[PDB]
Amino acid sequence: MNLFSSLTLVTLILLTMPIAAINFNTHKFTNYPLYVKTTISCAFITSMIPTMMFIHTGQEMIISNWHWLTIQTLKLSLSFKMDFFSMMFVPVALFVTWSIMEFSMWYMHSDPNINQFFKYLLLFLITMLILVTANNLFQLFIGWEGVGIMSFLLIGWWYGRTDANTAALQAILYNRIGDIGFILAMAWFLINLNTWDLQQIFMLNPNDSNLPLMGLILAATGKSAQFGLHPWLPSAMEGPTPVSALLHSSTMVVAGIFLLIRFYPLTENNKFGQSIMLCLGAMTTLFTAMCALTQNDIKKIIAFSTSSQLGLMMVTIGINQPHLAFLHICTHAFFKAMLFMCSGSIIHSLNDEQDIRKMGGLFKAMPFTTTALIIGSLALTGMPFLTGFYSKDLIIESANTSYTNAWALLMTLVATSFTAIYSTRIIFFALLGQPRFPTLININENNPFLINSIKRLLIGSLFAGFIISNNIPPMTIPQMTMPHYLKMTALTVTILGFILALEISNTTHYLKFNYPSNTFKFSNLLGYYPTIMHRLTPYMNLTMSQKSASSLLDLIWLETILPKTISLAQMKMSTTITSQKGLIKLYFLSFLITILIST
Amino acid sequence: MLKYIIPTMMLMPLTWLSKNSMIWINTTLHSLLISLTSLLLLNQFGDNSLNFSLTFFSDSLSTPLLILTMWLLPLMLMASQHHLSKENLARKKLFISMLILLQLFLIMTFTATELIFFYIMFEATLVPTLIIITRWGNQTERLNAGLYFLFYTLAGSLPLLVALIYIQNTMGSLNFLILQYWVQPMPNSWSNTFMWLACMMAFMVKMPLYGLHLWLPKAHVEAPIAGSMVLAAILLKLGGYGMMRITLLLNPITDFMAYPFIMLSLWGMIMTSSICLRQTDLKSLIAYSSVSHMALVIVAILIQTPWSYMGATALMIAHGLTSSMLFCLANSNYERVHSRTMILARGLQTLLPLMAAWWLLASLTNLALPPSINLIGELFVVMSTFSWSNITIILMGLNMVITALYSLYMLITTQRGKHTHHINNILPSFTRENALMSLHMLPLLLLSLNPKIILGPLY
Amino acid sequence: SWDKDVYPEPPRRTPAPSPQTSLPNPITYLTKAFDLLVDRPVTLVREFIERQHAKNKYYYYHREFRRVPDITECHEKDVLCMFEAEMQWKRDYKVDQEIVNIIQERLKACQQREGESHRQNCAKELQQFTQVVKAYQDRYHDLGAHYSARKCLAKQKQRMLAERKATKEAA
Amino acid sequence: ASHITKDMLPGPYPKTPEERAAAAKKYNMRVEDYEPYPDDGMGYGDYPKLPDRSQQERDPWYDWDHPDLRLNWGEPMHWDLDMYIRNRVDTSPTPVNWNLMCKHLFGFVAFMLFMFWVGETYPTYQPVGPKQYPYNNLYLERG
Amino acid sequence: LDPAEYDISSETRKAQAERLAIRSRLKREYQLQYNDPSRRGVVEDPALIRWTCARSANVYPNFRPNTKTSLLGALFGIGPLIFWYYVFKTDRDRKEKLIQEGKLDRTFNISY
Amino acid sequence: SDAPPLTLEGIKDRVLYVLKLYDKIDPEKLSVNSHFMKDLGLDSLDQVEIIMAMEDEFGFEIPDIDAEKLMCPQEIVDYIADKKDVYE
Amino acid sequence: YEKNPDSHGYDKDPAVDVWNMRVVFFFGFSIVLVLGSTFVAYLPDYRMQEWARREAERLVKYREAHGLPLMESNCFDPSKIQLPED
Amino acid sequence: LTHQQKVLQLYKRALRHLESRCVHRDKYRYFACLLRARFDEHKNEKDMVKATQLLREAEKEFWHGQHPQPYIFPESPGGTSYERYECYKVPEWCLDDWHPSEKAMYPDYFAKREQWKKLRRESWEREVKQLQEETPVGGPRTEALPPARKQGDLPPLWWHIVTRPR
Repeated sequence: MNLFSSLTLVTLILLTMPIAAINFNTHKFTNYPLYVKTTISCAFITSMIPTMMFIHTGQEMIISNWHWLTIQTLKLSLSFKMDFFSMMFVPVALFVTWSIMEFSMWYMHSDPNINQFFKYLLLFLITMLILVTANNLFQLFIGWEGVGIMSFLLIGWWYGRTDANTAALQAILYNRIGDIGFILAMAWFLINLNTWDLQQIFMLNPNDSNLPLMGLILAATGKSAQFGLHPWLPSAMEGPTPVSALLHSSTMVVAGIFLLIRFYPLTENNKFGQSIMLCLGAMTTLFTAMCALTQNDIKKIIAFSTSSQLGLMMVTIGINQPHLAFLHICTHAFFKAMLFMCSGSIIHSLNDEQDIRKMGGLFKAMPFTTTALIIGSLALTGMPFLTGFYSKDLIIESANTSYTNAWALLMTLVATSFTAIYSTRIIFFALLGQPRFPTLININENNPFLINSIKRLLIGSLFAGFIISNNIPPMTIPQMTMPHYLKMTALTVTILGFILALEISNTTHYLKFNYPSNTFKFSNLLGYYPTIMHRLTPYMNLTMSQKSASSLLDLIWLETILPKTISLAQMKMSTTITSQKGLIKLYFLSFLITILIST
Repeated sequence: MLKYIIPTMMLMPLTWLSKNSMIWINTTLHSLLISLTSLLLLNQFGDNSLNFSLTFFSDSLSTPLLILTMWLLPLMLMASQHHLSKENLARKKLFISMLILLQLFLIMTFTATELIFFYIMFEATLVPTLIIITRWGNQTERLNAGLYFLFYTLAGSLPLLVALIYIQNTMGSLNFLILQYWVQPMPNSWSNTFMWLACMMAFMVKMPLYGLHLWLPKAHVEAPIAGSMVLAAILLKLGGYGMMRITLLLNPITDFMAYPFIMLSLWGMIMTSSICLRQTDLKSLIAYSSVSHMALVIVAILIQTPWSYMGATALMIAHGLTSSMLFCLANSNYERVHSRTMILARGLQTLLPLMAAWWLLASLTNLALPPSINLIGELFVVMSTFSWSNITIILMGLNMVITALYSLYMLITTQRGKHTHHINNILPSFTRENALMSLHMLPLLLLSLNPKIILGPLY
Repeated sequence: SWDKDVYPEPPRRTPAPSPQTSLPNPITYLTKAFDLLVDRPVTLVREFIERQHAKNKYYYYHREFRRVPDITECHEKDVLCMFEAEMQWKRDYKVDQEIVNIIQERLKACQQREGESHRQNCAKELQQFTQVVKAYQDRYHDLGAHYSARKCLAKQKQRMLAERKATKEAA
Repeated sequence: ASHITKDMLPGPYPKTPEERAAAAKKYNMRVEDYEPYPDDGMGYGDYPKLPDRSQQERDPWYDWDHPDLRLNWGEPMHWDLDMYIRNRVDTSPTPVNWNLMCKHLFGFVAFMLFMFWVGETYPTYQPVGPKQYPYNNLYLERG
Repeated sequence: LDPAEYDISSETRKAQAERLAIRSRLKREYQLQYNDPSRRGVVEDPALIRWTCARSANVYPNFRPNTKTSLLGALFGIGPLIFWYYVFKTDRDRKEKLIQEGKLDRTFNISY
Repeated sequence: SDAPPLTLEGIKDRVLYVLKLYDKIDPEKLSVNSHFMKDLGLDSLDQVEIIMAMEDEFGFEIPDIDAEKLMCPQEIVDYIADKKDVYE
Repeated sequence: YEKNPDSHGYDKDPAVDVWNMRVVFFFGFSIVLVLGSTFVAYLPDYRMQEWARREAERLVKYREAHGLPLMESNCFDPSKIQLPED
Repeated sequence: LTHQQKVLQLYKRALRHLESRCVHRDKYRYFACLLRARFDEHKNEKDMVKATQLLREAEKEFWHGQHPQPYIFPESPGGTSYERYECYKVPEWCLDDWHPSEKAMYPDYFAKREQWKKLRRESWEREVKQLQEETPVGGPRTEALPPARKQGDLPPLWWHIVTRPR
């Protein structure tokens, strides 16, 4: 049973590195980045054992270690919460980061700051792990703002390039609104439940969970990219590619909904909650479908795709199917991590243009990366029968049925379809036409770092979703009796949009002069510029009102010194005349004997 | 306590009689040796506040604040050098003497039992600071912002003596222990009005509430770095402290009387938090920051939940170290290029690659990062205020977002984005700078392990 | 070796392992090997430290506090009695605090033990929880920053009077 | 040194406009610029006599090393630089569309019209007379 | 914003605007352009000092003649503020009511 | 890495190469000194084209103001030579 | 603008600097941080709360074992108290 | 500002937006050819006002041809680079002070660097003389920097020898 004490070993196996990154200050020059990588794998196998132990006997034991202060009636310590959410997730996180770190050893080899870079990226991983293993909601909060500020630093990896650090600042801003929601949920849990302890909140189910759980909706929408707050991703591209990979797959934007999954028994009820869920995750699916197309930076396409995914997962928290979502988070991590970590092969291999215009055809000394792009593309299409199918298709089957408000069904359909048409875009451009781009081919695929990275990630991917497939101890009744026309539409929509977009950008006739109004609203009628610029001016307006209270404050104090200016007149009321104060003090002195005569 | 009063008083002639060039060594040394016993001061236990002597005692809150003071002298004095490092000896011994005497009256104030001894030692604390910042403040036109600054204090700060002496002859003893157990309810009417308002506004002038906050910025831009770490790490916590104690009485009154001030602090938290976003001249940013956190403190004081105090005091200490340090960063940047204006230079991730870590680390500790004591205190305060009004979290968390924005904006455009390349002066770091930064953060990060020292009397 | 009936450990109810199919032994190789590698090499050390401790014993005592008249027998003023009363009031208070901690932890461990059964077997302990926390809720809850005895005794006066009118309207 | 006149107070009529042209931009429309400072000032709103400018984009275009974004030039700073550079928008033609977004909110309110109405479970929907819906309603009998 | 009308520039505006504008400019470009050895410290340019001093609010302490000013400031701190006074006092008193009567359904509240 | 730099030999071979691919004038006279307009009398709009497609050869920079006055090939090689990092 | 030639370099003018960093790094980093941090790390039980745990355990065990309902509210026995009258 | 760069700019960025329009580069070709004729019929008339007029018409008709994300080659300001490496540029006045140990870490660099320090320490008087001589009163008219006639350096050189891009 104490092999789960080895599970609380692996976290310190991760803890080990930064200590090496500080104390010795020389042998790090020996290529520790390799060393960090090895620590990640050690955490992968040593983290793999507990999963097996669980999936035979279950047996999830929470440990409190030594308690954190006391205060009044609630002693909050810290914990590591083995939920099978943690048990199953952490090997995925460590695995994908194994990939991204080896790939990074290929990506940053020129950068002189590489060591520091791994210090960060690793530390980011620590914040994730400590988030997804925690129950006690204060420790959640810790991992929450930890991964947040780590997003700030990593997206801000490049000092200078005002664009970059600016994007970073917008990101951390949105995280902080998600925070206001989160600490709302915390406070409510105090006053009403006299704790935040993720066990105790589960035990006593509040009759009224409305307000706090709404707060949880907000906190989820902050990080998760959800609607009403978009701009996170597309400017979050400004970070270096590997950081972007790790950012959209295993961490952050998934850790937004990971909280809602964490509280799932509390969101079982208040159909107000599921209502808002599918009222919103929907809006991100079709919204990002409407605003995603035609923007020509490959990395950015990948971004908006992950946004649409996240929408679909929010919808999966809709109704009640939290586990299906959870599985789709893991699978999604594999697939899109693959997709980025290949797109870097494209970019850096090309020099770097990273625009979908130019680019070229599929196979030009690029066999393995393109293979990764139709494994990952063909993958993220919704799969025909492949791994992620075990997520997305089940998702649209159950969501396709029962009590959904039904505005979400069409949402699912055209959503997934436009995902497929993203794929058709990146193939019909990056993989299709004979090469057109800046000449002097520099391209190289030859290096064990990439091939080994993408290698392991794809070998795993196709075989990982299959292990996750039927090791998922059954948590509910699957539909599994699926009616005609409510069954046959899963794959079928992916083929209707597959064919439709196919003929859209295939056999294109003369293209010149005008384009549509929708293409100008496909980039957008600003949801980026309107909110960022508009919402940027308002605080300055409040600085003008601040000049009103400040100028009125020193204008009132200037009314006291103006009362000291004309109070000097109360001194200057003296006429300095000996016939004035002498004889007036004599007359008014006889008026002191007049007032003293009657006083 | 007297064992802490002698050693500094002896630390005065240590300064005065000494060979030239050893004054900093002697003072720093023996002052840290004081700090050890300041750390001895914690016996505090159980229920009764320890009482050293019938004249002055210590409960919890006085103990953390005091430890912070006696810890803060050696770091302060340590920091003040090289601001000058050229003068006649008399200037040096005069300045160190003044810092000493100031510390003495501070210890008097925090330890003081009886509120009149507290008050005498109160203005007696204000004078030495004034002499510091005015006699040499780098004096931009001098603003005369020390002197009528002392008028900002005394203007409405004198009548609290009146109200006190009233409390004296009505109830007899002004000993705080016996003012406790004898406190009797005071109904809401017009006499209790002018009284409550007297004491309240009297201390509220010190921790600036948004109405009076014009007090700080000028006084704190004109201050030499020693006078700054004096000012905003401590001299506000005096007002908030005495506030903590004299709110013992005024029991029902503070409700109907509190409400307007609470409103003003909840709005001014956001306002000040805004105006500090857009300004130039870095030295002001951290000032208005102090105004913001102190507004949050007042909010915590008036609502009387114990949570409110725990988070409150935690915010006193954490904001003390954080704000203090961050000032000292502004100064360490100022000696490099003579500006005070933020936007002037930039870069310093390239250059001074270490000084980054202290900028980052400190700014994060003012960003309310979860394990940091600043977020412990701020967090409990937000809990209390949400308990008081379910609605106020819009304003509170909105301060969370703004404080995030400027606190992380300072971290940039001083420290990042380009080197202005017409500079060619800045000399890489120092060992002293690293010593100062370290002596600030390292305890602020360690306290994030065993905080139960710094949480308030109620715990 | 904590006091057992304070912190219940229910029956362990461990199931009997059935192989049920003939395959490799994926964890058990490493549960035995672990119990070879990490069990004894630590166990020797903990035991050695044990005997090292045991060669020289210590005795440290849990303190006691006697009782006093508390708030009643003190006159309206003349603190010299009051100080004892109200400070020990504060002690007993913190004691009640830690009682609340104990119950509140029993509930958590209860749900974690049950598993998916959340409303089955925690009913008793949750019940006594609502009992105690309603007691604390009634007594100490709303007083304020500055509280000693006078205010607790005060609130108790308040409830006694409100319930005395409530029991005249009981007629 | 900081000269006796480094800035500010306007309002002397005849030669102060040219004086403000000095120490700042000086030209025909620049005399009208220092003048535009005292015209924008008008009755005192806490703005001193510092010169004026517009919000248009002078931005990075590769030559001339323009204003305070990257400063090789010593001309006036206007009032902007605390707004522009790092985080801002300033000037462009812009789409200026308040419809499309609010007409996605059209999608939302369309939903909330779908909110009281519903899709159902099985198999199909809207023959409806007063048909059943889930609550299972009348009687029970068979035999 | 949106360069338009493609101004014909006339004659004066050509001669005046060109010659005078780039006149003063190149004067100051070459001015700070010296960039010799032997300067250790900052280049100190009198620009942006005017920025700082003016943005320190030079007209703040003097006065604020009425005009529309007291209306913009007073109404600027009027409508939202005092209304928030009224709403926190409102919800305050409501909270006190539902505590003192009926039920707020606090049940276990405790730490507060 | 993105290893290969553009050296003087290389860039020479490139500007030279593409200008030899320009059809409307012949490889007959092409030399770094050979005048980029006066010799060939090419349209100035057409030199805007040359700098266009040559920028699309090397893919960077070339602001309009500096692109205006370029002319002779050796000069173009020079601009790319200081803008890129070229000399030994 | 005095700067230093930066012959080595530190706090103050030469040859006393080494002693300066020695006293400030030693008394500042060594003694108070490490020593003090061990002091307040574990000092005697602070605020008595450990004692509170023990006492709580004993008292609760007694309260169940003797059948009394624990935590009776009423901080003072109404058996001894008096009430004002209308 | 002259008709030259006005027309030529509109032509150039017109080709740019046209690049961003189409794909496979051939359709871009013969479309760009139709445009080549569209400006090719032009330019043969020295009539004054007619021309600028028709140009402005091409300014609106061009402004229609802008889709919001025109292709931007990486190095200029744009979503790819514009100083990705900017944290790597350390000015040569830094390293003027390193520790004499590390100043001995690379013994032969500072040799030649010292030949530069003397190159431009011996200089700047020749510079100031030549400049103070040449400048017309105020130096208003010229943003340029004319060379040196005598054998030696070009006078305002120092910053123009730069830290290079990466």
